[PDB]
Amino acid sequence: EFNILLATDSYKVTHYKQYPPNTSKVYSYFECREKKYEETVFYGLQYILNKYLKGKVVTKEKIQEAKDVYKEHFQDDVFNEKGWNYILEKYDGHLPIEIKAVPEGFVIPRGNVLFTVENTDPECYWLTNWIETILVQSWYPITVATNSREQKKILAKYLLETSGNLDGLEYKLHDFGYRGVSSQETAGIGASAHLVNFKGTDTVAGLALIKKYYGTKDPVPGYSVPAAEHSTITAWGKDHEKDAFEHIVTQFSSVPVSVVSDSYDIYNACEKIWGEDLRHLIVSRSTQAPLIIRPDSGNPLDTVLKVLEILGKKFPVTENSKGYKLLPPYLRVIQGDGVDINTLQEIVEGMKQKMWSIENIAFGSGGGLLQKLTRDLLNCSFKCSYVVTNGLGINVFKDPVADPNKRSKKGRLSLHRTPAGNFVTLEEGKGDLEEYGQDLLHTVFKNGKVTKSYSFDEIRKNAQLN
Amino acid sequence: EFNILLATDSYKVTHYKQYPPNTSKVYSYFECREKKYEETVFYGLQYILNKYLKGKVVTKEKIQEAKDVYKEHFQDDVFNEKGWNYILEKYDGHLPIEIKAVPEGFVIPRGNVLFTVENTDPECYWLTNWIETILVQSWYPITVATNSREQKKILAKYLLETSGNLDGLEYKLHDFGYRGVSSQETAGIGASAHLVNFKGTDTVAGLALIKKYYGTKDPVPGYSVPAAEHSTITAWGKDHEKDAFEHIVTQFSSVPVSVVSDSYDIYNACEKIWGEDLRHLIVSRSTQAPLIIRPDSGNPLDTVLKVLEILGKKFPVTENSKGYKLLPPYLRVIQGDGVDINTLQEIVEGMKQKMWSIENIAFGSGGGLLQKLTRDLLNCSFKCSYVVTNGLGINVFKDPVADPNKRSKKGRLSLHRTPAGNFVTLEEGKGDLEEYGQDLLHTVFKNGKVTKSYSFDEIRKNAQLN
Ligand SMILES: Cc1ccc2nc(-c3ccc(CNC(=O)c4cccnc4)cc3)oc2c1
Ligand SMILES: Cc1ccc2nc(-c3ccc(CNC(=O)c4cccnc4)cc3)oc2c1
Repeated sequence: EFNILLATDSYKVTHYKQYPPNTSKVYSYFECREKKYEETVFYGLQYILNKYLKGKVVTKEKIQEAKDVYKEHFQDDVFNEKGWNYILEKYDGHLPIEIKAVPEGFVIPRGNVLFTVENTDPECYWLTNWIETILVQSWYPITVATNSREQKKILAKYLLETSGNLDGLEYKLHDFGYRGVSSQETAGIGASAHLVNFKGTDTVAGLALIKKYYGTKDPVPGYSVPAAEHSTITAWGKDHEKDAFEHIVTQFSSVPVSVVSDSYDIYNACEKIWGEDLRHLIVSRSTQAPLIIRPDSGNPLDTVLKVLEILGKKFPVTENSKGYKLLPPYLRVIQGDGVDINTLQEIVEGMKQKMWSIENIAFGSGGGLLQKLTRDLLNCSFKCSYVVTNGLGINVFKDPVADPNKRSKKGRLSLHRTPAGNFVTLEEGKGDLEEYGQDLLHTVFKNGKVTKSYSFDEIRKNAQLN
Repeated sequence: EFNILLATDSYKVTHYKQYPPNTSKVYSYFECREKKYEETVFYGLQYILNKYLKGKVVTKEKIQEAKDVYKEHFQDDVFNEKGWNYILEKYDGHLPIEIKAVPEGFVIPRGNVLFTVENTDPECYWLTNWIETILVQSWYPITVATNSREQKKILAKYLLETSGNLDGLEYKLHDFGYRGVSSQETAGIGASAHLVNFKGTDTVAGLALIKKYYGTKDPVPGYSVPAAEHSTITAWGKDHEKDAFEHIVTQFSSVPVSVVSDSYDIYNACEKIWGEDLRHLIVSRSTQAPLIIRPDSGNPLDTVLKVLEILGKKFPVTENSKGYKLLPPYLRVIQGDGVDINTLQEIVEGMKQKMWSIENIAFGSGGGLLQKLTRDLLNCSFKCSYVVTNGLGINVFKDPVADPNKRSKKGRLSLHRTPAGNFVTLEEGKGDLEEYGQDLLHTVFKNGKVTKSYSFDEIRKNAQLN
């Protein structure tokens, strides 16, 4: 069972003894610090609030479990048993904490406050930064959603230029990353962040998370299609790849079906098997049930161009209104190997230079989409900016001499949209002057209750592209 | 609640209709494919077996939940309800699967079979690769433990060369990565893998995982020390950094204490505050309660060298038997910023060139230790190598023409220890002759039961260095 008393950096156990005496308030904030990724999608905090922070999170058994662990962990008795018992007795195990945050799905430029945390009881000054570790992990859904959205910008640009519209954009980047992430929980978190921007996923864990913690009026927030893996091809034997292809496309004759075609020779498979031997089974397929050919090895751009060239010689290629080549509607391609934001850019530019419409292709991304990301990509950071000690408020900050990029903000913070539509974070409590509009940070958590929730539809709407 | 019917890649739902008709057996294996990191630590499978695969994992309610999700997910009725109902009725929801694996903690060279999976009921041919996604996630504990062990090799070599012994080696790489990983579950898994090689961690989640799933004869597998963060320094105000330092080292006068010293000026803190104003509180400390100075910004190597040079002018430095400089025993340093396996090598090499002993220092690693890792680092992969169709066993494999590095093995596999202590993987069932000895793969899971378990002490012994 999860125990919030055991869900922090070990050294934070010792911090209640280190603050200035008579500290009654510790006020801290989260930002994606300025160091491309000029704007970030704020997403994932609601999951953390509901799963870990709300309700009765302190019990007498959890206090004793933490006391016994930390006794051995530090070889010393430093655990603040009295502080946690105070929360258990006065608030029935509810955290005396207030959290204000920008609405989820909001797209905020780097270097702005995204949420703030402060204690609501003077006895619990130490609690604000106790939960830093749990809250900082929101870097991951933020970073997945942001990196996924940046790839949507690339796809939208090249889809618009080669087709004149954005039809099918929401299905052009498919989540392949279930096996390539570090845990089941990460898979669900990361997949849901990708679904902020797209509707195609094979990481089923993301569906249950959205349903339980955000909710959507759609039947499911993400969709997939029947498809083969190498095992369902290679199980037929090396000499019977054609029989495997024939069986699978016949089993799935009325729906879209993706067949991985590089088990032995992707180019042979496209030219001879799909393009000749089984060509009669492909050209008869409906527009809503195309064959999707999946290469999965080699240089991603060179393979895509070589596959398109081969398919263009065996199947009738037309030209769309913008003048770019378009496979017949019963034939599409997905490149699901070696795809990250960098190679995605190279492939669509390479296809455009060869006058291929992006309508022909979608992309599958696994580790590049959900795992090859770190907290340093957006510099997601949690810092104390304001304290009250013996009734005196003090604006606090760090400013390391050897790294000015690590300087943190001072005092009580607020986020505002200027009349020109820019964003500004006001420091030192200057938001009290009301020079701008209302503070964009709203109370989402207070004293054990989630006070403001967003549906997955609202988040998707807030995160739309221009 | 976890539902194994929803814990797979979406497209695997459709694979039972894609295998050759009358397929009764699908046999698959896991390896860290060939083409640094020449040997891998096998760790983490036992966690997956107990938490996700053992016991009654199929219920009628879970079948209905999966049926509803996949109906909307595919906009189609493709879910294999009949196959999962059979397992519920025939085996009381226990998976008819056998898994054989190398003992956890074993250090195996790349390109060897690590575990195999096969169905034990011919009706459940499809189940072997259904659970590929869950099992492939063992890449993460394998990769964390392997990458952590390689850093232990680097530290051991330079600690031995600069000091003549290995004292304190198991505390030279401390886990700082709780906030920098993608989820709570990842934190526990990754922290436990690091503790295979070291005993210093602040990611508390690793302790509970080891206690629940592996066990150790000591009360806890990992330890930490009291330490400050920037907030317990900066909360005193910029003009009172000295007062914060004094308060913290006095609170923790009899135990080791780490004080982050770069909030405003690391060089001022070492030269003026630690080196003059508070020097009398440091030189009086015990050898078992040193002050640990923590820089946290700037170039990691240059900052360490500049901090050590400053301390050498204010504190008595000796030269050890090997000829390297050594701080007094009441004063140590931890570099916990910008550390991964690459910068760790550069720092200890840089310290050696300046004649500084590794005895002086430990390293904290966060994202670099637990998050900046992907499945392609060791090429952890799961592939079907053997099937039975119409009573005929067929050795199957993939072999993409454009990437021979992705070729997979053929037939039934076994792992053997050579007389010289090497490892060899025999393919095509050729392991039955036992020319070098018994198969090192042992059944760890069969028909819903974990049949072989290892303690964390056994794993640590298996994963030790030469
Ligand atoms: C033009 C166009 C538009 C939209 C498309 N959607 C797909 C598509 C969706 C789903 C899958 C099945 N999943 C996998 O192959 C897989 C592989 C590795 C790990 N996990 C899953 C295949 C293809 O292709 C499209 C093409
Ligand atoms: C020579 C020597 C040997 C062994 C040592 N162990 C430490 C040491 C252990 C633990 C902590 C406290 N944790 C953190 O500072 C922290 C920072 C970020 C995220 N999470 C935690 C400090 C220092 O210093 C050593 C020095």
